[PDB]
Amino acid sequence: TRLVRGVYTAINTGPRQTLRSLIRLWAYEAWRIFADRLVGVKEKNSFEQLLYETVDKYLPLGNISSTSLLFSGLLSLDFKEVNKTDLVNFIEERFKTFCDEELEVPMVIHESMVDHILRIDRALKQVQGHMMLIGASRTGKTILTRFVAWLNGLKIVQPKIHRHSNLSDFDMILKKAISDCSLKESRTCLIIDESNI
Amino acid sequence: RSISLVKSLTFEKERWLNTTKQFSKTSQELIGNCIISSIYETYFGHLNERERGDMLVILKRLLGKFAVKYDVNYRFIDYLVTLDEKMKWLECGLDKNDYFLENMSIVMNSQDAVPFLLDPSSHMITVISNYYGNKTVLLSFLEEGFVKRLENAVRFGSVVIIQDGEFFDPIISRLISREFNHAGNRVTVEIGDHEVDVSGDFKLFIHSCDPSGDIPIFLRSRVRLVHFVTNKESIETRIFDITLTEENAEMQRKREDLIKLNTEYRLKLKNLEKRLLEELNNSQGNMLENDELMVTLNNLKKEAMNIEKKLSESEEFFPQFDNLVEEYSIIGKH
Amino acid sequence: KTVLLSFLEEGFVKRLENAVRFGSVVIIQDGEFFDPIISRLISREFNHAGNRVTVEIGDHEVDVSGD
Amino acid sequence: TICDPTNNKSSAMISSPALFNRCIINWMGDWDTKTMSQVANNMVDVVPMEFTDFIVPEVNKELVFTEPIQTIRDAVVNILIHFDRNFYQKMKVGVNPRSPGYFIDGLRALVKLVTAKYQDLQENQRFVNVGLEK
Amino acid sequence: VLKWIPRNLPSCLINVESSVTSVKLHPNLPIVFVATDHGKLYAFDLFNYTIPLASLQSHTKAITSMDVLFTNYTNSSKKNYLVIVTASKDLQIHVFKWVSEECKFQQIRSLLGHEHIVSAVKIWQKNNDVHIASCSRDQTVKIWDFHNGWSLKTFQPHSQWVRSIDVLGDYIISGSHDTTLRLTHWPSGNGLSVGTGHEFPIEKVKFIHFIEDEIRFRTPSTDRYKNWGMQYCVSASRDRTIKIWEIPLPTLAPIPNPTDSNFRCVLTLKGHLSWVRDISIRGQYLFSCADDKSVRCWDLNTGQCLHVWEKLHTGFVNCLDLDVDFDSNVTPRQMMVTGGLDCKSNVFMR
Amino acid sequence: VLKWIPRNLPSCLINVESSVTSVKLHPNLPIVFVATDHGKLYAFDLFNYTIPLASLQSHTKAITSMDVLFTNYTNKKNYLVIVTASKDLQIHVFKWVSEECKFQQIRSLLGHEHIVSAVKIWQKNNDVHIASCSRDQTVKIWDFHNGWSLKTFQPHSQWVRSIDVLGDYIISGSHDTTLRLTHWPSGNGLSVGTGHEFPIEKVKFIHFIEIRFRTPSTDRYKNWGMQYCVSASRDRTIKIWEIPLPTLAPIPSNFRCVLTLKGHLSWVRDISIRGQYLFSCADDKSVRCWDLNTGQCLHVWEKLHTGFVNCLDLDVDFDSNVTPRQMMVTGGLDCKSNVFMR
Ligand SMILES: Nc1ncnc2c1ncn2[C@@H]1O[C@H](COP(=O)(O)OP(=O)(O)O)[C@@H](O)[C@H]1O
Repeated sequence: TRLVRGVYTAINTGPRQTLRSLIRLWAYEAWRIFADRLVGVKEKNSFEQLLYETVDKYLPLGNISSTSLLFSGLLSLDFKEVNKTDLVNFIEERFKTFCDEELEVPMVIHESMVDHILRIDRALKQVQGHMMLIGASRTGKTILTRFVAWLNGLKIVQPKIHRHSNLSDFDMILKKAISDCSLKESRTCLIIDESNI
Repeated sequence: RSISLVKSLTFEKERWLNTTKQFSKTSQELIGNCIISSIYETYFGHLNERERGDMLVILKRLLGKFAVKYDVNYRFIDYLVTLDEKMKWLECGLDKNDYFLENMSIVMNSQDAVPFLLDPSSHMITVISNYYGNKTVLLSFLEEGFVKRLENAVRFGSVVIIQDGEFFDPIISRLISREFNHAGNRVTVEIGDHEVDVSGDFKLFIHSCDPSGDIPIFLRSRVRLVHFVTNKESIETRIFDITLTEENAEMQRKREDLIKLNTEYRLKLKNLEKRLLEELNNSQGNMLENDELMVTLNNLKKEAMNIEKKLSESEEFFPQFDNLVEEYSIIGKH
Repeated sequence: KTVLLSFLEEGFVKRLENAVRFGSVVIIQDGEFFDPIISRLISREFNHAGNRVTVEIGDHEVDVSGD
Repeated sequence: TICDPTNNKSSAMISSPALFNRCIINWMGDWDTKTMSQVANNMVDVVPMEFTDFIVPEVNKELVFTEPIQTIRDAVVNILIHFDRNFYQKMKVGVNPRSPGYFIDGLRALVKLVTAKYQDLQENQRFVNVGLEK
Repeated sequence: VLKWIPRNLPSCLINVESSVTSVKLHPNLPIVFVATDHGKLYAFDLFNYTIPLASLQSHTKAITSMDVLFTNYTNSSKKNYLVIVTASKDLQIHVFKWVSEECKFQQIRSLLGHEHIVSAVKIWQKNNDVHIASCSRDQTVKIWDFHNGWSLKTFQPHSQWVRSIDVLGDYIISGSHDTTLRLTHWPSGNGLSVGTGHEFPIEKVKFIHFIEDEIRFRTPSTDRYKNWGMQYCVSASRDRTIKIWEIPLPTLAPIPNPTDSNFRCVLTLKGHLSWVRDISIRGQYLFSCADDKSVRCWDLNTGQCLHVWEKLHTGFVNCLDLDVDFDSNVTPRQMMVTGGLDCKSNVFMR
Repeated sequence: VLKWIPRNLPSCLINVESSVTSVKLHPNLPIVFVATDHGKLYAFDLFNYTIPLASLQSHTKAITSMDVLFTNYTNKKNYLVIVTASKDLQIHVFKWVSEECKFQQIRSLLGHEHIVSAVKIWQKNNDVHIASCSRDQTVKIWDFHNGWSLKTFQPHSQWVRSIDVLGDYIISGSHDTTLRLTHWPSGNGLSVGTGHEFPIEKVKFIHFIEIRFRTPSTDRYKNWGMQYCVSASRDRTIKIWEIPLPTLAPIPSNFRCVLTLKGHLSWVRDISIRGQYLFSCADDKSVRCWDLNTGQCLHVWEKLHTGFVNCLDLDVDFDSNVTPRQMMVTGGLDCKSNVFMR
């Protein structure tokens, strides 16, 4: 049911479709729904092989690897595939502006960040979209989330959870965020770190 | 005048010629030495001696496989640590052990990351306080009033040491990550519940005296953890120092004085050689044309002869201390 | 840096205050219509407030630049 | 944001159906060899490393995480990646996520140190030349 | 003359050493002034542009905005001169004379007083009075006297910091990092009205000046608005949108109108693929540019694209300049200048 | 535009620490690069020229020559490459970063056994090459991207003092009085010539442009791409040569002197051609301009330097990617660079 809705959204806000582009979009959404939870490399390879086999079985196309499908609404008006180089350049320029305006972080841009930023944008364009990021420390989770929220104009809320605090303060913070989301129409990205539990 | 000066400077000529001939090897081994030093600073903070040896073996094997030359006689201390640093650190109270010296240089060269010092004996608190002398603030994560005093230290630029680091409070997270707002001509940090100006001279240290404590992931992955723990040679050195001061204090005093004076002589002679080369470099003409330069170089050579003579004469007594030291290796071992 | 005011125009007090604060050379025209509101300047009765010199004019205290 | 998925609190946060059935689970994992290679290629691009002779080392394809080694920079990147992998393997950190913090810090330190020491090398050689000429 | 549209290609390409932050045409001579991101200001001849006429390192950080005014003192027995005003991230504004007989930037003075980077600076002249207004990231708008060189007025129109101001007569209209425009009467410093409707921070705002001719949005609709002097304004934002707003009319210092305190968006323009970075109205045409390597020529009568310069720059387009068709002292020349991220500017002539 | 001669006085005087050994003009910006005899390289802005924009200690001995090329990649951002050769047997290749006013070292090329006397850099498609020659009598070709040698050959018995590059050909001027044309990608010698009395200081191709010596006189030379070259030596004489046509590697045939220019009192140190005019300088403390069509001296700059003039820089007029700006630069022994603008 997520896959269905994904495809719908991509077709509804996208350009004129061809059968090739439509199928490539379907594969992209398959990656987002099913494969993002896979841990090891072998599982991702198996999923890619499964995509090829399924397409050949039912939909008899180019390369549909995880990094070959970069659908984005950042570089254009519709939701369509984009060139890797253009997206990298655009992200770098916007990231320099983000550093100047919000917070200086001298981080290097690479392809994995582009895949992850695209999927985070996808998730944060959904109705009631929520995501839980699992990975090693200092891999760019929090800062990348902040950058995406800045691109989409969301207010970033990071609860100030610290020693000598308890559920009263956490309840107050959640109440404030809720009240601002409702009464002030404040679009909010609330970041909860595991260290704050 | 000219012949006498060039005859005197023939020694420096020979040394300079040897140095420039060794330039090729020196340039060949630079990248390997830099790789070794960077890795040594980054990874070896929380390792013991055996682990460091093993990791250096592994790294040298990798250097061999990928055709990167390096100094086969590489030493971390000799490559990175100079005489001034050694003398000042020992004067501040540092132990004479190689392990402690290495840990001291690594933690002092942590320019970007907040250093996290593990010292069960709290010796490094004393060493750091002596190093900075004054304007040193001792806070704790385990006391009240922490936030305000840290705010003031940030605002005015004092050197802060926070004790009991295992009780790290995330309320100071933005200092550990150094996520500052570069607000035009100022640099500020958001801490507690508001924005505080960073003076720019502020420096932070975290200290714990509880080994095998609990450092949360956030702090652990963003600090340069360095262990300051005792070993065989530190124990043996302290045992011998106690034995010598109890048995024979006069040799203790003579030994310390001889060591200190010889080290100062070496530093003076090094700086004098440096001055000689700099003065000869900036001649603004021929040496004969510049009589003041000729006089200067003659005077520098005289000073060098005096210093080297003093060091050579003072060194003649040390084997007595060597035998006296060998007398008590039994107590050392046991 | 020369300001032409008049006792016979509006906005006199504010412009004179600014001229005092920044140190311009002021000429006030139509002197026969002298307004005593600037009396403390004519008598030069200033408060030497520590490291500053101030004058009370109009309804408040204004720093005298000294130039 | 979760760092250690094996911790008790993080395991509860992951397995709890209230969060599981609503959130999109995005497995960041950790950096693979290609990301480390790209980051290193960016970092050491500004270091004056090509000032010596370099012979292309004969290694197997499985030992190369970059394009085929041609320059000193390729060898340095491969050396650093191999050392980080061996450090985690020999330190035996279990199956914990391989934090790239050490790799990043080492890269920055190497850049700074190489710059400083190359400057010292060149200045010393120039002064020696001038002295001998005089 | 006002019917002119630039050709599809630049008349000349002008190269600079780094990113162009702003451009301005010399109002009378064929000279273009270009300010870059390293604090440098340049003057180029438009017929021999291969060598700069002059350059000056005035600031130390990036120049954020430049405005120019050619004076016109009324029989004050003074020589009139081009005043070039620049503002930077150094929390300073510098005011220069253009010495055409030497072709140099002669510094007249400097204005201090901000606590953060200045995001816009404007200069305008009354009967025998020259004023310099600026807004900055400290959230304040400050007006200085040109001749005296010290602050005349200060006011704080927004809770977030102010990004763009325009001045018409005795009013200032300011867009901010917030999504709301505000119209204020600058002599008394009393806010009059606000315009909501944007989703992202405002990049530009400008008055729409009446033309003595008919044009859809450049003529008053009532006698009250005609006598007031303003009917519409235009703003552009980071939401890929340019909005034409109908200004509310206060009771005529002006009194805020209790029931007409809001702007009314009368027309919305879409078609850019990124942040809109500049806007300019000439005749019936609205010229604008975006962070999509493109410039657009819009027909103001219908709110549509008439022409598009695609891939005009290899990077983001940062600044446009056309002449003033609503001032008897400015000739509406067939000139356009565009400058952008790729260390280039394009000048379109004839 | 090309029909432009500098005025009698420089627009700008730039002082440096010691003798200037080479100067190159930034191909697109008003920046001049100065390489001195102590191994240092300076970047000056012509409008802010007192304190250098950048000061680099690149080598440990004197710089002997340098060359500049602004890349034209067909896909990858373009930038300016600076190649500096010194008496240290090293050729250092730098990237100029106008955004930080710094010299970012790209790499170094090693392999010559003695002082490198000249370098040349050119581009084909997306391939960039660096040629050089040294006192070891060897001429070597490196691939820019790879960072190691591509080809090696020896055109002379005496060591090569200067070289030039056009298409896939090189004329090398020897420390002997002779000059030799060789085919670059094979090493096959094609033509030889003499006529000078003393070692050759400069030699360079004459490129065809829309003039007496800058158009092909036959369709054979039009197909070949070149017909004439120019050289000068320590015999105080400048010689313009016709290039013989090989057996169209090409198979060999002597250079023919077609016009001799005289007038200098001392060694000729630089040759530079802009449109219809040949600019040169000598070790007589003067710069001079001859007409290329008639072979007469048109203008003389006496006493431009209190020492000898070592190098000139004028823009290329035979490249669609180079703007022929009306700006010429001179530099010499006396620690001075004279820049003539408009
Ligand atoms: N792609 C990257 N390039 C360089 N540094 C990175 C990158 N990703 C993460 N880092 C390092 O990690 C930190 C930023 O990641 P962060 O969002 O703080 O991770 P988390 O907060 O999830 O631990 C910085 O110290 C940064 O140097």
